[PDB]
Amino acid sequence: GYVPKTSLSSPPWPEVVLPDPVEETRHHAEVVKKVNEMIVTGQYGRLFAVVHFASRQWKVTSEDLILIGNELDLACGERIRLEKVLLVGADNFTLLGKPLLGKDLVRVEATVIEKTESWPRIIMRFRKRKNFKKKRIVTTPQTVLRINSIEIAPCL
Amino acid sequence: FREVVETTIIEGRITATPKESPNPPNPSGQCPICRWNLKHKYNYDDVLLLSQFIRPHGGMLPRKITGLCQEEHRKIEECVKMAHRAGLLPNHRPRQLNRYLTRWAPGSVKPIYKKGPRWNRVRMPVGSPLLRDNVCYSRTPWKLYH
Amino acid sequence: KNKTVLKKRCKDCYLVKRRGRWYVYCKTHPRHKQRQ
Amino acid sequence: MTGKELFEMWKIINPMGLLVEELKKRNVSAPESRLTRQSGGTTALPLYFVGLYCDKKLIAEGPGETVLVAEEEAARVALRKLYGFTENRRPWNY
Amino acid sequence: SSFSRAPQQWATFARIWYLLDGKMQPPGKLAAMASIRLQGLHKPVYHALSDCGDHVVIMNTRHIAFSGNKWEQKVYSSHTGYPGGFRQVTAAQLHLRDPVAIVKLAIYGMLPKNLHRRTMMERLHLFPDEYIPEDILKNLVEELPQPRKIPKRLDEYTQEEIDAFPRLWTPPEDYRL
Amino acid sequence: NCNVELALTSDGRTIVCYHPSVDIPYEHTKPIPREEGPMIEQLSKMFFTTKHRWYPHGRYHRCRKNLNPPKDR
RNA sequence: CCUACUUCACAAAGCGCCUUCCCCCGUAAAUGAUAUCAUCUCAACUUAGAUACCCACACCCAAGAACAGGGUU
Ligand SMILES: [Zn+2]
Repeated sequence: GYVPKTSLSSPPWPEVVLPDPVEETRHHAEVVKKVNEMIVTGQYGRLFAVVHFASRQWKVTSEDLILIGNELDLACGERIRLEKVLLVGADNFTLLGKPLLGKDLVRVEATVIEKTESWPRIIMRFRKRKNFKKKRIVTTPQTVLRINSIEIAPCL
Repeated sequence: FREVVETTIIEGRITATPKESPNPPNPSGQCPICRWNLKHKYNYDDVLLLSQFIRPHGGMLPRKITGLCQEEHRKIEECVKMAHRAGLLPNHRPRQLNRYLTRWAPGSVKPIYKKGPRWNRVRMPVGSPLLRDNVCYSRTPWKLYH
Repeated sequence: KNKTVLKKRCKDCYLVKRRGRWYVYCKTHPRHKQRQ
Repeated sequence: MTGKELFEMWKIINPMGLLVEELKKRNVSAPESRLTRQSGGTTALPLYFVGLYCDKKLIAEGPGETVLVAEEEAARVALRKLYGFTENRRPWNY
Repeated sequence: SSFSRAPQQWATFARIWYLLDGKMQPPGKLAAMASIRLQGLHKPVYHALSDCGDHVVIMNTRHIAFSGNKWEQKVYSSHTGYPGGFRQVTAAQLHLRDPVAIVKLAIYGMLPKNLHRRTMMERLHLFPDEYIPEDILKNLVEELPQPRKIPKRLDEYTQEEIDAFPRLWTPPEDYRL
Repeated sequence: NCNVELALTSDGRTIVCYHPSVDIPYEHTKPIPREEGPMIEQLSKMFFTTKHRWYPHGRYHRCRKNLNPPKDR
């Protein structure tokens, strides 16, 4: 079983030993207590959050804009609570979920500002030597949201 | 070992034999490579394992004396060749371009003036294929031909 | 003489690998001399 | 003021003087400048990171094309930090 | 964070000088590290048009080590356009003439084959010795770790290392050597 | 580099990462110290680029360049 | 390149005169192991084994299609 130290005995990636679960749960309790005691006192600055809206995830900071390629059937200026938050970070901690953070923990709220068309997008097909040539113009519907609040609850 | 001291009087004197380290972790094997669990666990690099099996003028010891398997003797023989040509056993000289893993002898390879098409390329051999059985700590295996 | 497969034809003929080629060298009859 | 940096809004000249005075009010000694990082220093495109320190520990640091520019810009960074108007300040609670 | 616009941009994009010792190393692991750092592929700011590449200072490139019979079997071919100007030289002859050319040709091949390639090849400084000019030593920032772990010989082993390795076999007492 | 303190909350539906910002120690710091062709060679060797970047270009090419482009952020 | 000869004649030429500088590798050896002899060794090894050239208006020119180059003390 014992092997002398040659070139290829112990593989070149470093050997790390996993800590036992008892002191590691002690460690996790210490870390979660630190981070929650930061959150209860507001020891953070401003927050960002990766948020899985329409079909794709946005990295959202408060007070900003998000253009979404569909019409959301909401009157303009209307507040929305963007559920499916899936990372929330600050200057000194982050909280990522598996995959989603709970609704009891993070609230992200936005509005609907404007409900536009896009620019005309030309769809031309052409096949050569064959008199095949078609043209279409597609104006897609787009709605622009402004994200107001990223507020975080100290429920850990 | 014994030495032949000459001066005219010539004599043969046995002087100071080493001996094996006490406990082989897997005894009742055949070759000393088996008895210490090193069947597929060395390279050309390691010059202690290679340097134990070598005449003090760089040549390698016969099978019937050192007691190897045939396979591990050929492997250690090729590893000695590749450790000498890289410059890793400098004390074992018979009495400047830098290499390693040279399969073939340096002054006897004709250069590749026509590497072929891609479907029949002439490649540059690297290392030896007698070490094809080592441990693979990689997903992409040893490219033995370059 | 280039033989793609080397024979031997006396006692004294001996196969040696030099310069990447197998050769048959002989001393009594140097006519045996071959090359891969 | 959303997204406007402070010294886009409060235009000052001689920022190190304001910093040195502001540390005189907080009963803190004068800041020592220390060239933390640097690159390309003898070429046309340098990068000096200069840190402002107060008693063995740094209050701020900032980058720049020359040492004087990086120095005064670290002073501005620390001035943003002292007043509390950083780029990660808590956003306005509307 | 909390820099001004011009210094934040200047901190982000401005280029870094990387030393890279080339002793005992093959010219393609040197070329692979140096090609990545010349293009800018080690930055999360990387864009193709961004012109974000860094500076690379490869030293000791006389002591390169091709991994095998490459030193005799690798051929570098060029053709001065005159009829009969086809010149093939092995890596050894090319290395003896100009002892920088192998790493430079390796790096030149690695890089993408567009018009940025000769901008990039000017950020690269190759020196064949340990000697590097002083105006370049004052710019260096990081010395990149060598890509081939250099194995050491019998002479460089300590006494404790030799004592730790067991002797695997008993030789017979009556033996000549 | 990485020095972070990773944890789960007790149930195991979140992962909390604690990463403070580490400052540079004082000991790790230095004190502050207190023709046309040959033109293009001098500028090229100053800025480590090829000559072609500094050669001028036509009125037609200079006339497609946008001089009121959009800024952001 | 033009001192002669020759076509020729303030030049250009040959038919005339001058100068022209170093290596090729395939084999033959010695020491020598795997294989304690031996063996040239796709074993470690030891023999036979690039300088030159270049390089800060006008008028006439041995420079020249033009431009360029040279000279004008
Ligand atoms: Zn065995």
